[PDB]
Amino acid sequence: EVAYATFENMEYGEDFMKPDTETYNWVIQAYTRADSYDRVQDVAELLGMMVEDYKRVQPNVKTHALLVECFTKYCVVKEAIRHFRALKNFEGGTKVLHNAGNFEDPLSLYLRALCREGRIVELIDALDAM
Amino acid sequence: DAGYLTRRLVEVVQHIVVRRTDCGTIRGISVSFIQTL
Amino acid sequence: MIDRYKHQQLRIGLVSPQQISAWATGEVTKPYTFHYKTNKPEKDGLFCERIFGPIRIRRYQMGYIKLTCPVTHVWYLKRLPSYIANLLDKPLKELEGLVYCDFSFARPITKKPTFLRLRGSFEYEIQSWKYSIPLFFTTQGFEIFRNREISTGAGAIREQLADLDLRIIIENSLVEWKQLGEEDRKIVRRKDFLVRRMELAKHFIRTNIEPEWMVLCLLPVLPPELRPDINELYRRVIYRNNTLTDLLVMCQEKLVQEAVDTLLDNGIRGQPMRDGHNKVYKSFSDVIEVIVVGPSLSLHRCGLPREIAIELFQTFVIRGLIRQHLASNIGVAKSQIREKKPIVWEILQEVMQGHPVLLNLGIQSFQPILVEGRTICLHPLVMAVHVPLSLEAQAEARLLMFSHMNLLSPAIGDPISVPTQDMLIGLYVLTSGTRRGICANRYNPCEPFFCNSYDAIGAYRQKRINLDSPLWLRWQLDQRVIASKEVPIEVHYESFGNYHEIYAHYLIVRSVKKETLYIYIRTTVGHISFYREIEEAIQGFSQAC
Repeated sequence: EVAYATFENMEYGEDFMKPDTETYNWVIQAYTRADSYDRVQDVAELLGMMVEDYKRVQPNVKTHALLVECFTKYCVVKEAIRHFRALKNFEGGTKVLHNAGNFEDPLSLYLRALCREGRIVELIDALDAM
Repeated sequence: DAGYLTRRLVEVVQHIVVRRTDCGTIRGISVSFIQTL
Repeated sequence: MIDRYKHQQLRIGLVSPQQISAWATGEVTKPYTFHYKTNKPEKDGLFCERIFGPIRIRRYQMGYIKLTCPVTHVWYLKRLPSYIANLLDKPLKELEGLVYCDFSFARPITKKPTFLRLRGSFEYEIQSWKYSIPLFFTTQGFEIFRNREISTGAGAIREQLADLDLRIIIENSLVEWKQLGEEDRKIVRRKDFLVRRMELAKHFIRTNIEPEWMVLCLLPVLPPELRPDINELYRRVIYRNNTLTDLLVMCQEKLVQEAVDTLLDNGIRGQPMRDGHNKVYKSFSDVIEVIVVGPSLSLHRCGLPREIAIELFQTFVIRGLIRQHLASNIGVAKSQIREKKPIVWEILQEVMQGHPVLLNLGIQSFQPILVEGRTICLHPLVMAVHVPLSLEAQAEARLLMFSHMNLLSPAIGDPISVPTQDMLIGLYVLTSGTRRGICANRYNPCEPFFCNSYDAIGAYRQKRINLDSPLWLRWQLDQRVIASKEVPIEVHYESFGNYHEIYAHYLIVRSVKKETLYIYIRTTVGHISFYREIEEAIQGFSQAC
């Protein structure tokens, strides 16, 4: 809520204060790594706001890595697969998702979730990116 | 009956405060009477 | 700009037995309220000074009752839909009998070894469980594993809640929900039950609330100052709880459980508990659920009597006396106010000036003035009186709540203080002009001229003309008379070039030789008086500001 208050200051402010791609990444990251309570609805609404701002804001490698991490944690696997496909086209890619093994290693969780659900064809494509 | 309605009307919108200069909305309401404009 | 961020939150949560103890340390163990002989608080009673404090901390210090047997919280069992029944996926009927009827639940736990093929709720008693099994394993060895094969009371429910695998609940509910989807008033109802159960399980996982806290092991006790009904309910719970620990039965557990239900939320079982005077006991759930007109006053002012003003402004009068050394200290300043020393009223006028008060657009702010008499005097366009103390409150009263920056109503933007009643008739009579036509002349016709409006008004004061007698007024401004947009009734055109245009309400003299344009208005002193009053009001305010 601390980061989201700053985001609202920017989203409903003047033109020079409008959020950029980095601004969305910080607010998304705040909800993905929240200590308590379910935050998947907050992330999905922020994603919708970012998509509505497409004429001015476009994603980068961090945006997809955070979204893969969030949807994997809440076991929204089919959405994590969509954003992992977009993450493949960015150089570096899976290393950003790995986060050097921090935050419960989001790269491994994505692989584990694919194995647990029998999405093997997606699992092999994930290894190709790695 | 008027007081009970007033209490419910205030309750449902008690939190509404003018907090921004411009929300930056794009949509508007189309109108095709003078007092409503 | 950057918002001035302010992050404050409050949360409610179910309370652990450990937190209940941490509140008190403090155990109330006796049903005594006050001693009969010494009239002192009984030791270790509901008013014990070692538990709650000497006779301000008694308003905030909690105690607790150590229940010999756990009891379910009546909020989470009986208020439909039941939370405990939904979380355990058992009907409230089969779960209420485990609390208030003589039933027993087999296999309450699943995380420890068991060796009997019993399961479910047994309305009767197991015959072999009464003699054969306790004899075979001996009573001392039987008590160790007794409350693992079949249990009874609210304690059995707490074991089920504590042993729940909340992650298993989510997966079982989801697969059952989808199975019903592939396949009419029961399927829809069962689907809603499963969604609530998996929603309930998820919240426990991501919070620090334990579902077993829905069964109370300790009973927090309200501070004594908040219970100077509730005391009798507390004694009733203590009395039966002390009786139960002396026996150590199931019938006594029901008495303890029922008493706690009455204390927490009565009127949830049917006929509520009633005392000897036929009064239903109130639980904690019930607990939580002259003016006189003054026409000469200004719009922003009001009149206060001395008797009312001196009480409202007593703190300021005392400070004024001390500041100007008319009183040595606080004690002396009170005596002069008590004795009506005339210097008090001089100070009262000083401190009242510039200090607005709130009168309860139902509540407004006025500048008070001292008036003679005993009544509050209000202006005709308008009992609690509030005196703002802080400078922040005094600024708001003067700058936001005064009766001149709120002249428009927020509903549609209409003015609020429009003259009414006697004010309105006075203007109507004043501006009702001259009689016309057959009301002015008995016969078909087949007036004074005034150089300026002050001469016309002066002639009226000398009783030379009446208020509604017609007159001609020499007009030396532009043609600003509201009238019917009509052409002249008659034009009198002299052969030397001057022509007179006679309208219904004014005469205009023009010429084809000169640029002259003379205007004479047919009016009354009433219309002149109304125009002058507004014009002089505008001119007077401009000169004064």
